[PDB]
Amino acid sequence: SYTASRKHLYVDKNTKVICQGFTGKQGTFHSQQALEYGTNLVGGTTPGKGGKTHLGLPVFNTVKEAKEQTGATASVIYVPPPFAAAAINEAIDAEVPLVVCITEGIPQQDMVRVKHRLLRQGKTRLIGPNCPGVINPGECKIGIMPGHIHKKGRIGIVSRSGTLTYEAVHQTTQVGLGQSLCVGIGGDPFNGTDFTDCLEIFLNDPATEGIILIGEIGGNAEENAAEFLKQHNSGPKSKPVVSFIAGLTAPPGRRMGHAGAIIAGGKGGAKEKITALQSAGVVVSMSPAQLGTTIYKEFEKRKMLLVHH
Amino acid sequence: MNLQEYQSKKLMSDNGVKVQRFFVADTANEALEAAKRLNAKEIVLKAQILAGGRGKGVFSSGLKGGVHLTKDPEVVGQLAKQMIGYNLATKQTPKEGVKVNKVMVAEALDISRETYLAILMDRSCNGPVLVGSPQGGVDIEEVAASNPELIFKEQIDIIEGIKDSQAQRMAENLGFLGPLQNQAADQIKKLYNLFLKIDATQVEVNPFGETPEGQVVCFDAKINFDDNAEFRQKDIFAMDDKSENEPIENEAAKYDLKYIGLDGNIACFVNGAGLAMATCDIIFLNGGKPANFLDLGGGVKESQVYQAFKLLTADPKVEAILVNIFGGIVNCAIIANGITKACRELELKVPLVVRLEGTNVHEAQNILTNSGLPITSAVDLEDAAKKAVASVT
Ligand SMILES: CCNC(=O)CCNC(=O)[C@H](O)C(C)(C)COP(=O)(O)OP(=O)(O)OC[C@H]1O[C@@H](n2cnc3c(N)ncnc32)[C@H](O)[C@@H]1OP(=O)(O)O
Ligand SMILES: [Mg+2]
Ligand SMILES: [Mg+2]
Repeated sequence: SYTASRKHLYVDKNTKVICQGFTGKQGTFHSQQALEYGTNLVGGTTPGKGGKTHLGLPVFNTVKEAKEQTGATASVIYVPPPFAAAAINEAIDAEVPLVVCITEGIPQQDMVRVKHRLLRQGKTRLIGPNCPGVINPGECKIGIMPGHIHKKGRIGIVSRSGTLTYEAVHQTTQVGLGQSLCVGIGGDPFNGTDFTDCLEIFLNDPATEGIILIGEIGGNAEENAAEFLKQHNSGPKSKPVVSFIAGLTAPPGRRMGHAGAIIAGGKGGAKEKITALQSAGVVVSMSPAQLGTTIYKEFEKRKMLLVHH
Repeated sequence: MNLQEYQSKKLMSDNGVKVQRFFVADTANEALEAAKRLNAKEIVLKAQILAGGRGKGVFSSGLKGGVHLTKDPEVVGQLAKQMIGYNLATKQTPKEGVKVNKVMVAEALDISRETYLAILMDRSCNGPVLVGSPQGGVDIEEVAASNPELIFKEQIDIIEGIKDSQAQRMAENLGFLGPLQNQAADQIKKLYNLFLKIDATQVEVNPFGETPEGQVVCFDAKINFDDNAEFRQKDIFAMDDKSENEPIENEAAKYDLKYIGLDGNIACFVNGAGLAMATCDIIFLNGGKPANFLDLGGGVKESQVYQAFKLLTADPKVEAILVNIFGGIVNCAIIANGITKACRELELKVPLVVRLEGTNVHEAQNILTNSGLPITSAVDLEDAAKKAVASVT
């Protein structure tokens, strides 16, 4: 099953990464930043530019050659919209364990076709597209999030919004909780990883003691996450979950920046999402500025901030 | 993007979908000739505007009603003379109305059965879905609320394509019978293939129905398009009719800016869709009314920052501007450069509240400082919203 690849979401200091679109503008810049962060960036692909070096690293014509020659276990895609679905499919065909697609603007129909192939295999896990990537603070950064605001810690964060991820990260670093693993699932309607996929990993990760789930209008992923949490996050070991759902003030029938953020035919409003998550035991913050303080207070009431003297 | 009725119906007709026979005319004489060419028993003349309420509208010529039926081609020409070049006002237009440059001259068909049929990519199942109801002629939301048992779905596998059995079952559940059911099943297949060909996000036919004479027809339809596929749908996007858009939204589109006008006076200028929605939300929570949504996009360039800021400052509804950037791929200095240059070239007549975080924030803040512009710096989202709301009457 495709769910077997959920484990590949949890990047760490031993993850080895190649860059598809390596010689492009953003591929170059974020590969340089990845090296400076300490990510094991080992090479990349641009079709037709194999046999060159770039940033002191090898460039390959194909994902298969790059993977075989470097032992890469993850790929990050900075390929323009007309070709990014093909880049994802090439990485699936090469059985790369984790593929992270940053690109915004892939045709929705392209992603429906990609997801059809993705769901019929279990070797490759896709995050994205239209996402900032994934980060294990101090261990591995694959994406475009600002490194300096993170702090290794206790909160797992999953979000349909990159910018709101940064808000939750900054808030949780400020109050000293830090982050165990942050996954941006992206703003597109059809993507490789949903909330439930990350919740499975967070609930079974001892390092993740609390969870922030950030959603927005459109689709049904938040409702599916609520159902997952009803079944799997009840009991004495239940972990605190705090959430913000953007778009209570959004008008209907309009895509609000993200391709997936629309109230369409009456479906996808924020109010129903907040209700579903509250019924699953999630504490929903009234304000997007109070994610960190809200989960802090949940920890406080559970005596999870006591000092060992 | 938006298509006029004649544009969507031509697109459907060119792909085998049955619509009423019609011609489009841009002069009264062309309307006359089109009406003769139809060789129809009854003719409908319809002014082409996007807003609803045409039937009860009024033209600046004095003519009442944007939809007229007649059996006489000369009457079509005469009434078209009182439509073309004039403004049509309706309940859904501004007081001035909308200029009518084209009319549709169509065969008027009676409706004996009305059903609802839409095709879209299912947000809960991977792949296309047919959504149908025998209860046609009303918003799908109404049917879902009153008679959810009358909503039927067929999940389609994108690789296998639509199967005859799926089309036939949906046609049966819509209530079509015998040969009309076979016609409707065939039309469902044509609609499905159209949906994929044009990168629609939705093809909605309502009413999808039949005439008393025994033909299945798509009497009216609304097509929504995937903006992400513009690069491979150039001909369709060239038909985009922007005449009824907010003019600021049209200016924003010229610079590939994702701007949505709202009813408020606090402008928002943000680098992410989620944060932009959240910024509107938190302005409201602190007692304000956002004037717009704006997601600059991760790939924003300085020129787009410049243009976006000018659009906000030029909008008479705006009484203050909230800039809120948490940069990752977006470098905060590009924001500072675009804003300061845009204000070097005009006076800043509204309060400016700025919250910057993330990539290269210190350089960006020094750019803002050394520009001399009057800025209220905010310490976080809540502070930014409170200061913005405090900056307006
Ligand atoms: C967080 C949400 N995401 C965002 O906000 C991202 C927004 N930006 C985008 O989506 C942009 O389209 C991207 C960042 C993906 C790309 O933009 P960028 O400015 O880097 O594009 P470029 O054209 O410079 O680089 C793309 C490179 O991919 C290469 N490429 C094309 N197809 C492929 C492929 N199948 N495999 C690998 N590389 C490929 C191109 O050849 C080009 O490299 P080159 O210029 O050396 O030939
Ligand atoms: Mg509707
Ligand atoms: Mg974005």
